[PDB]
Amino acid sequence: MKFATGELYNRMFVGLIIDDEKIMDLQKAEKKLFELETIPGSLIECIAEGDKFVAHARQLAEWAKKPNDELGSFMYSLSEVKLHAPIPKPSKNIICIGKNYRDHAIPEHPMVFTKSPVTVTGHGDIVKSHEEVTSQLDYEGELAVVIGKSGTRISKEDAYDHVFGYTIVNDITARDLQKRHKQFFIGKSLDTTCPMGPVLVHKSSIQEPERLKVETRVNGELRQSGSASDMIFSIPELIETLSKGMTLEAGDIIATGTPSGVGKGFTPPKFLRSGDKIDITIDPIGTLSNQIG
Amino acid sequence: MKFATGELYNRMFVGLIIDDEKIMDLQKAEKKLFELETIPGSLIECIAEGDKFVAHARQLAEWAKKLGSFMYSLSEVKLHAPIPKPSKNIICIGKNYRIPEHPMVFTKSPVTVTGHGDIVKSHEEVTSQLDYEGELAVVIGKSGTRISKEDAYDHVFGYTIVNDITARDLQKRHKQFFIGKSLDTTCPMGPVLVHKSSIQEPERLKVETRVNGELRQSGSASDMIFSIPELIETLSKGMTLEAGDIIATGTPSGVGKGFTPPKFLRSGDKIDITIDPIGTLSNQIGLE
Ligand SMILES: [Mn+2]
Ligand SMILES: [Mn+2]
Repeated sequence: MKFATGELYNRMFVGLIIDDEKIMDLQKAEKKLFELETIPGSLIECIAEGDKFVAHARQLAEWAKKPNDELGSFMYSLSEVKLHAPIPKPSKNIICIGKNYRDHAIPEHPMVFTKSPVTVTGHGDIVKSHEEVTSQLDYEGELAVVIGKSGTRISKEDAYDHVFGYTIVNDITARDLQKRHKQFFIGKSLDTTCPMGPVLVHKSSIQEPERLKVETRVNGELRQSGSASDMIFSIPELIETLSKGMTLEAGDIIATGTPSGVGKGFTPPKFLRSGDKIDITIDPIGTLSNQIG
Repeated sequence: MKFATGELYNRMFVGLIIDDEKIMDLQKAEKKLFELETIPGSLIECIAEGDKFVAHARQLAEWAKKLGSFMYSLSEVKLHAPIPKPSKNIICIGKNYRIPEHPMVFTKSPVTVTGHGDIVKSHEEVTSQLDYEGELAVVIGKSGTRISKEDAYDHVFGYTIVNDITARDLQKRHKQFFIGKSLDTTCPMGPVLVHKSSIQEPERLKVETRVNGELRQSGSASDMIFSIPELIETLSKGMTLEAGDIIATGTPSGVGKGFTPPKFLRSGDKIDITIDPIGTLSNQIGLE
């Protein structure tokens, strides 16, 4: 159950990855197979429909396995399709956790800040180097959770009820602008500094998110490697705290923090330069790859 | 030129305050006077249309030559926040009155946003250190990046009032201000959005806050450490500002945390923030 926002011949569509060489255009698939048009035009709208959207999508996928002559019109090879961020335009800033792995800091309450929606970009998209502004761009591979069901004062016990699914984020950061403005917003909210994707995997496919593992490579070289079980604050705890006096809405994105291995962490620090390739891998979400322009 | 989001007979509409007891429903006024329907349903969408929307609005207002129908008494209309649902978090400046060399910048979630006359939740189980902050807010009317200070005002639509209500304990607890700044209903905004053509000298704007009638805050925009053009310049240095983006430009001294015994907000407290000629933003703290 891997959802995505794809683009093909100047149409943007909500897709479902089938086997990982094919993407189904859900609106067009619904139209041929069920002669219905109910599936909305964006993944955030779909997320708001909840479990029934996903059930509908499961059924479309199984009906697409049964033979018919018009596959080419709603089933496309991934090679031919540009993947945008699963949610190209969040309705609010991405909620980011700071220092949530033990050796990254090297915290009794979560440190929480945000990235502007203007940061959001997709798999394969160029990240601006922003050579005026900063010479301390840094990578941060993270597990992102997407809220699927609005709520406030959500307890830990039912936190996963409010989760839709998981994606990858690269929380790219200007380290000098962080220090300069004290609060992290400006250094966290440069244009194109939030690669997201390549897909949004529904939680029904990830029964054990504690066993999720994030891995970051820079120009092929492994930099980060952490496990979600090592998080200081678990996903349920973050949801409990975040929602204590605030409403979490369908489509809200929480970046749950980066492990150690960031560029600032090294003596000589390793900041990003033009041409650098960043690949972040979390199975079974896949790999989020971006290049510095 | 005072724009507003009003509610009447269960419908939300983009309005234009006429005298200051009447509000014109722009969509319905367009429909009667020109028999056209082009004006979008929200003020943020209207802002994105730019100068042409404002010109259109001027013309509708003068074409009040004899009303039903599309002209209503303010008495009859609920005023929401000019922009009920921002497309991103409200950009907030930290200490900008009184000594930083660079602006301290953070955000409030859109879920904070509420209107004139709306109840702010006390959030008694989360905090007992709710505090008020009266501020001048500037609304971007034309997107841009690397905006210079010289043409900063070209990217400004207009001005409103914000009350940047803050939980002071949650601020300290989470270091970064997001949590303590983004409790539900803690961003009263309005009562109107005055177009810049009606202000044009925002340096002379004066903010005043009263709590249960008692004057607490009183600052002038000329005393701001970082002026509006400078904030726009630095915010947009590597980042795109979009039409509809709201910048809260900081509060003067007089906040509740500032007093020995500190004065935090409790159930029943009335907060009135006045900036002429935008008017008065009034809210009450709700029950437990
Ligand atoms: Mn991070
Ligand atoms: Mn403030």
